[PDB]
Amino acid sequence: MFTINAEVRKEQGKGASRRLRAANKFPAIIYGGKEAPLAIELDHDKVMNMQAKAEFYSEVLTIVVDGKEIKVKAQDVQRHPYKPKLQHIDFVRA
Amino acid sequence: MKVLNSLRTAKERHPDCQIVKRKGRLYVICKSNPRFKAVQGRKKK
Amino acid sequence: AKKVQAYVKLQVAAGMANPSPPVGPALGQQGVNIMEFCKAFNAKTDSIEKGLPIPVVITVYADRSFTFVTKTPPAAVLLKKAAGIKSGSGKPNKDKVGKISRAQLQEIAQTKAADMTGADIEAMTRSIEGTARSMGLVVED
Amino acid sequence: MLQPKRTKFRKMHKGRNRGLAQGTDVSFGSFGLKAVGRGRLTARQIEAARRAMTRAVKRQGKIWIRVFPDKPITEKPLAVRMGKGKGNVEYWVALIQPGKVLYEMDGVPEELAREAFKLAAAKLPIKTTFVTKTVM
RNA sequence: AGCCAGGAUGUUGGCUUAGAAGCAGCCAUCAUUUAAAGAAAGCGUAAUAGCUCACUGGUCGAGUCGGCCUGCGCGGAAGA
Ligand SMILES: [Mg+2]
Ligand SMILES: [Mg+2]
Ligand SMILES: [Mg+2]
Repeated sequence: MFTINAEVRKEQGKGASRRLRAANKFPAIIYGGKEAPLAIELDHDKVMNMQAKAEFYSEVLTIVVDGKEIKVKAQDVQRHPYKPKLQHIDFVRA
Repeated sequence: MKVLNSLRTAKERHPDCQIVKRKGRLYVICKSNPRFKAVQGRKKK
Repeated sequence: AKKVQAYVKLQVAAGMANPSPPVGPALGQQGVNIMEFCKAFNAKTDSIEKGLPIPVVITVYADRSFTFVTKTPPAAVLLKKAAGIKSGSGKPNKDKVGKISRAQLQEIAQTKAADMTGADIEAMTRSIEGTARSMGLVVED
Repeated sequence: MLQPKRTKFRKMHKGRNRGLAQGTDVSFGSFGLKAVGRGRLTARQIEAARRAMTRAVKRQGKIWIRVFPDKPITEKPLAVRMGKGKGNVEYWVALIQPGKVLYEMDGVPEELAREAFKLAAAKLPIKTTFVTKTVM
């Protein structure tokens, strides 16, 4: 139902992540089960609004990366220390 | 009128209180109950 | 119905006629008689009972006196000598003071041939329930 | 007025106050008052602000104070040479880093907590912002 | 937004103090006629009050409201 669009990260680490967030994007991660974690990048404004409805944190969301669909549930979130912003999210494959 | 570096309050002391930017200061007008006027500033130097 | 022409309310109980300590000074002077507060006042008071306060309409174009015809007694005046106590709200809602009943006041309220709200003798009647509440009694309906 | 009941040592090196806050979510109440600046809250500041929010709600609902001033602050008075020993403890602060939840509150309408946190905010030397409980 | 309207009845509200008729303070915050109309919003007060609004009917006729991330600026700013 909630549909999130992501690209795989081509970089990693602090510099890259700080640069991602400077670009109104933000890093996230997909893990769980047999497959390997998938480092991804999400649109900040789009996901901010989604996660502002409690439904988000309990329903199965679908992330789209190269037209492939990953079914996940939100698992953890790191928020900005004092702004209405997101720094990072854990998703676990549901 | 009174001065004030803040109108948050003096703007709502009454229904006809307005807030205006005459010259380059902010005045709180209220031409019915004048005692409620204010400004934020006080001239050039 | 038309506009504003003399009309004021302020007495205490109808089994009197003009008393001094309540109002004395202030009860008529734009052609209205203090002294006259009798002939008209008891123009329908004696003919039924003395002890329900009924105030009532003035009327003065530019006259030296007034007429008015009266209407029905209040509602609050039906919670001291007919249903429960007099201390009023007493302490309106710390305890429930006293109580009324469904029977009480429905009949008495239901004799109003010139005041209330609603064509349903029940809707108007249900409204009367609210006043009894203003002074914190109990519902036994 | 808050103060440690007893401590291991009377006095404490000045130290520094870099870093981000810990304890950053509304973890007890429904709403919170959150720190945006870096700095010091005095025991009296916590109090001036605590009274106001408690005035503001007519002692309804419930209030939590998430900070505590466990840092002793000394001062040297007038007419004193430098040195000749460390000043005397005069007051207590809690060190605040951006993000510290300072006060939480619940049992009141969102509208009223904001008024109350707004009233306290006027008593503190650091910028703050209004926050809400969050699932996750 | 503006302007035309209305803003009625239990109820002159019982009652805490010397008035009280929302007319101060504490208590509650019910209820009817409806198009809506608060046992009130705050000016005012000998009691009335006689104001307006909260809320709704009309008129106009296409936008309007104020929170969020952020850029540059405004006021805050008086000395020999
Ligand atoms: Mg670096
Ligand atoms: Mg000029
Ligand atoms: Mg309009």
